[PDB]
Amino acid sequence: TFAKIKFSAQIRLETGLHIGGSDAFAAIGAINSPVIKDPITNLPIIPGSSLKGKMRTLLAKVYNESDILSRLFGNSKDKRFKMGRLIFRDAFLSNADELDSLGVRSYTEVKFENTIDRITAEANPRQIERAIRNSTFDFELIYEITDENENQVEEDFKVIRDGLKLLELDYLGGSGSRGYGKVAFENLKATTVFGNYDVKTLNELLT
Amino acid sequence: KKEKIDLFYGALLHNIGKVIQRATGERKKHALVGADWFDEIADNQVISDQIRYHMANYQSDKLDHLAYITYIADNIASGVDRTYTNQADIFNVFGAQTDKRYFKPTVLNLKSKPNFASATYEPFSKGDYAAIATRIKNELAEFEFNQVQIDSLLNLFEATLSFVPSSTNTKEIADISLADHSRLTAAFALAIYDYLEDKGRHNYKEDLFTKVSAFYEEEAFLLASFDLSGIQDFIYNINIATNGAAKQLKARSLYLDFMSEYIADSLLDKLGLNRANMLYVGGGHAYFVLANTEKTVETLVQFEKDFNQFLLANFQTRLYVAFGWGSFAAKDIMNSPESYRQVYQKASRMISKKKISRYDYQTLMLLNRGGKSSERECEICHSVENLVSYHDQKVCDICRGLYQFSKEIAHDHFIITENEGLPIGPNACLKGVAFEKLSQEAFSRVYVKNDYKAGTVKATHVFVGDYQCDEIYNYAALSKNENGLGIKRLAVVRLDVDDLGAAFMAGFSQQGNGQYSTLSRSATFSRSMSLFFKVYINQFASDKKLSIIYAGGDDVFAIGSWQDIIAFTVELRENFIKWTNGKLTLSAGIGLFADKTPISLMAHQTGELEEAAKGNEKDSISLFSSDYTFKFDRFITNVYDDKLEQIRYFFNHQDERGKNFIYKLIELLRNHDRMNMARLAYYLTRLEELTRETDRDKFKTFKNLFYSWYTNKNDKDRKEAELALLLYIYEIRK
Amino acid sequence: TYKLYIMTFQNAHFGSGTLDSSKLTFSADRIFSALVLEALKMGKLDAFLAEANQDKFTLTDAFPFQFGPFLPKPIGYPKHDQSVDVKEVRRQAKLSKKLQFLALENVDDYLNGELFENEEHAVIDTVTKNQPHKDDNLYQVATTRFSNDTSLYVIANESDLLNELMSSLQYSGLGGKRSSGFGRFELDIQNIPLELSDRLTKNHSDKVMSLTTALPVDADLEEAMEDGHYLLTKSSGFAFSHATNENYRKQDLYKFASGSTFSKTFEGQIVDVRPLDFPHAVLNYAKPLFFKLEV
Ligand SMILES: Nc1ncnc2c1ncn2[C@@H]1O[C@H](COP(=O)(O)OP(=O)(O)NP(=O)(O)O)[C@@H](O)[C@H]1O
Ligand SMILES: Nc1ncnc2c1ncn2[C@@H]1O[C@H](COP(=O)(O)OP(=O)(O)NP(=O)(O)O)[C@@H](O)[C@H]1O
Ligand SMILES: [Mg+2]
Ligand SMILES: [Mg+2]
Ligand SMILES: [Zn+2]
Repeated sequence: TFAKIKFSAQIRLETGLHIGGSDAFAAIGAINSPVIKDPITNLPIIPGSSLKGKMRTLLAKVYNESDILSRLFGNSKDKRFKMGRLIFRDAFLSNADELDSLGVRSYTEVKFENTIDRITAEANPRQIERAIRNSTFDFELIYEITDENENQVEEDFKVIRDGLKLLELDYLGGSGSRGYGKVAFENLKATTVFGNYDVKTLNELLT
Repeated sequence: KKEKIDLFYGALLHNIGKVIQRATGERKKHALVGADWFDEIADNQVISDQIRYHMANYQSDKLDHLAYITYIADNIASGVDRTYTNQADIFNVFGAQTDKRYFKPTVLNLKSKPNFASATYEPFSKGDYAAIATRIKNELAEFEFNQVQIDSLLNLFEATLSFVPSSTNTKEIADISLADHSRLTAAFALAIYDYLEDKGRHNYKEDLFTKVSAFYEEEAFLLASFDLSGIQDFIYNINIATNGAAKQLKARSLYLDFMSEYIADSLLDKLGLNRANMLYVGGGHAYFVLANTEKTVETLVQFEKDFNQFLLANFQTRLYVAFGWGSFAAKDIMNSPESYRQVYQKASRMISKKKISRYDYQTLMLLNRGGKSSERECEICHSVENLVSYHDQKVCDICRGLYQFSKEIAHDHFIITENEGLPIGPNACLKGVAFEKLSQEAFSRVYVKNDYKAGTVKATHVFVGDYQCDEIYNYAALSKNENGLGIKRLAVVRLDVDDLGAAFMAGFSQQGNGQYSTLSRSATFSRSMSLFFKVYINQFASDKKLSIIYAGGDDVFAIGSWQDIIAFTVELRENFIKWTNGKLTLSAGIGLFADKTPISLMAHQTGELEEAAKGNEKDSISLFSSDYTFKFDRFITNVYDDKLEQIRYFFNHQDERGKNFIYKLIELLRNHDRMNMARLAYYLTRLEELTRETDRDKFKTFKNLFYSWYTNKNDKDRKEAELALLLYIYEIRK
Repeated sequence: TYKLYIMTFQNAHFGSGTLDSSKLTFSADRIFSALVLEALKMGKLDAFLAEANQDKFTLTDAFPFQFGPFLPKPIGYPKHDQSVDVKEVRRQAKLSKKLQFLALENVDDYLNGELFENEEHAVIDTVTKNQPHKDDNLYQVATTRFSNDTSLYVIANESDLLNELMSSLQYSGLGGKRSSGFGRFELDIQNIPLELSDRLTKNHSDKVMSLTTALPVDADLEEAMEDGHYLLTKSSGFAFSHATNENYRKQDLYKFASGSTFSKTFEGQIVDVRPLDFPHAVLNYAKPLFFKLEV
């Protein structure tokens, strides 16, 4: 049989995000490290590769000798495990219409910061563009229940879900050893789209 | 052949009495001064009797003879039907009307400063010829009249006769130089020889002298061209994480220029021709003058198929050369407006038709024939055949030859062998060679790069603009001063002369009434632009810490230290607008980059600034970012010389105000609502009464000068100040 | 020939032979390889290839969709017929090169000569990415970021054996890095205007315009080039497979691009570009749906 169940969630930023992009130009007063944005709407995005790589680098810390990361994220080698069953997606800032109701001028703050020499004791300033707190972003994560993997779907659900508690407990972004992380998932529901699969045995394991 | 030689030289060494007689002021006619001088150096009656009778006005019917071809080609190669004025500037008859400018007659050198025209050279310069003419009489004193040195005499003229007029006793034709008038005469005369020797005619006086309007309106020439397609994609095929930094880009944009040189060369000896018949060669484009006959057109088609088989053998539809030829009578001569460009465009239409319908049946069935179990590929160009492991990366035959050519790029001499280095044609490969290795190697044709001396190898003289002050990675570290002041960045500039094709085809059509729109004006214009962008850019990049990765056509792509990039481009344009009398705007994009950044990530962001400065209006420099986009006349005068020197002059003759004040001015300049005008008026008035009474009129004459342009309400005075303060902060960075 | 399948991407990566580069539209042998790699997961490949080797169905590569279907620039058109004012007609050919897509409301105003300032949909951006703490880890992905109203619309025969595959490509993605977020869309099957399906021929011996990357059968490939004005597009790449444990290339097919105008319509073929000694075929769809120009 064949199905594609997705994990809808609102992500929530309990501190900021700095997912960096391309370094364009210093421009003396301007921002040194700008956050990645959506070039049509000029709005802060989470690229899905950042979600995907950070979830993989947490789950790979949990599961070492692997065989289960390879089927859930892919592997260039090992012919069984190419395009491994999970298709992540960018995160599009659902509450653009709500944060301005909370009273704000932009969706990205500019955090000023510096670096102090140990001997000379002279500062070195910075402007880091973070996304603001409690921006809520869209999220879905297609898991494909294809024909072969039917006996092992639920042991690939205790790994997708266990990789989300880790993103709640690790930072999910850049420069996150200094704050800038703490991203909590909410309304983590698993619906089915294009398939005949019953998800009333999973949505209680999620919440 | 055997008597195409003497017709060539006699249609090239004629009007050489216009050097000796024009120098010593002798009363003998120029059709006899050099004609009798010619017997001093060598004994060849065949060329001499053409020089004795090339005018065909001293002796009408005295000399079958080949000076009829020489006289009709001398009429055609001029701008009309052809006494104390020098050579006019090319841009006197160009576009709108300005002052009449004139060249000082000089020779050329790689170290010579340029030869900028001026209106103060109206009288005739005679004493400057004794250095020129004796420079003729040395290397011509021992010379051989054959194919061995059929190309070395052309540089001997174009080094020395490039700023020498032709027939000063005239009214209109002045800016056609003698090294171009003789060149185009020798270019036409061989084509007339082919058109006449194919059609069986032998006696010339009844078709070339008394039947002037018979040949004058007989469609008897071809303007060929070609267009090496896919140059830009092949060159900027470099990406992030590439083994070669810019040697794989210098040596790649140089290699296609030798390929464009060699298509032009080897096309002319499949015919019977030589370098005179080529009007121009540049970035894959090269316009010719050939004969309108069937044995030439079939040679064109067969050579086009040969070179496209070569490009398919090892470039796989990334490069495609497309010929195209327009048949024309003597119609590049002042039905005057709609005759010249209307046949120059006839070849471009055939190119655009052949660029769009590339191959045929067999050569595309052989393409997608299948039959290849490839595991790996060349990670540069994604080709498959002939994979090696050059520095443990899987690369191909061409992209290992390019590293070998990058090790050989610094030489002056580049020879064509059959089995060594990069292939540039059918059984023809390129190799870079030292001078004293020519006896070790075994070649067929030799190119020498950036040389006006004739040398020993008797070579073909190419002129590729290049310069390297240091390696690329030092260009950030050399961005400091001797005191260490200066930000440690390196800049990249990309230039382009705006609307050059429009300034070449139409070009001269505004002055007169379509009477200056000849082939000679466009040929001298091509020599002017080629001379500038292939000779004088190395003069402009002399002291500076940069590297010209490409120069030619109308592009200058150059990496280097950012002080010596901004100074380079200000100097380049302030010499180019003297060179073109203020016609032909050029429009650059400079971008700053930190050290240790990849070169495609660098060059693409420079090229986006270049195209963001193409569309300002047309003529703009785009400093470092999409917003700092200034017209050059609004940049070099206002920003770089007026405001930046006023800011530097204020901020070095004091000690109280520092970089915190400059930073707070940059913020008030960048945000700038109407409220920051009041906040700036408060800030500068606070600091006026905080400075000491020694330096208070010094500060008052600075704040009444900064607040004045801040509140100017024209928007072309506040944006300039922000770029000036960015440059002053970048100058004094620790 | 039948109903056309608007697909709103909002994020994509479309090839161009590298990973630093990206097309605007996605070249219908890609959508055919997507349908085959989707029907392989379903176990529906046999009936799909049986459907896919018939005269019944077509495919057609993507085109932008702003409130109406768009067409390629007819390559070689307009032929000349106004040779004045060099200063601006030389400047316009730098801009009229980068148009490449026309609306149906004016595609016959193009063959008569019109300037057609290029609208701006889908800025093709680029971003540098990494793999932390590793050796060489700076690749650069060229995003194709659609302008919130533009979709892509393959044109096909509406069959449920294919509509299930197209409804599953909503969620499997369609593009370069599908697993990292790109290419995933929302499908919307709509009907065809009467000035488009009137012109979608396949057998009309007339001045015609190809609407997919096609490759003629060799009896028709002779004089497909005697009047055709085309590109070649070099459909190469590695053959995707779950039976290698390796990486082999396809057989490097050259196909006439979309917008290639012709006279005397031809017949395309499914060109097996399988590697040598390789278990399953690699199909590389080239059979064209056409477009009548002056009919
Ligand atoms: N050898 C070279 N090295 C560097 N830049 C070059 C070289 N040759 C040409 N160029 C540049 O490329 C420009 C022309 O680009 P290009 O678009 O390839 O013209 P083209 O020859 O007609 N190819 P195409 O656009 O496909 O028809 C010239 O104006 C130069 O600025
Ligand atoms: N001396 C020359 N004589 C004739 N053509 C030349 C000469 N130098 C370069 N060219 C060609 O002129 C063309 C101008 O190219 P390009 O600069 O892209 O167009 P343009 O006229 O400058 N319009 P723009 O790019 O907006 O400035 C190129 O094909 C060059 O190869
Ligand atoms: Mg230009
Ligand atoms: Mg240019
Ligand atoms: Zn290569």
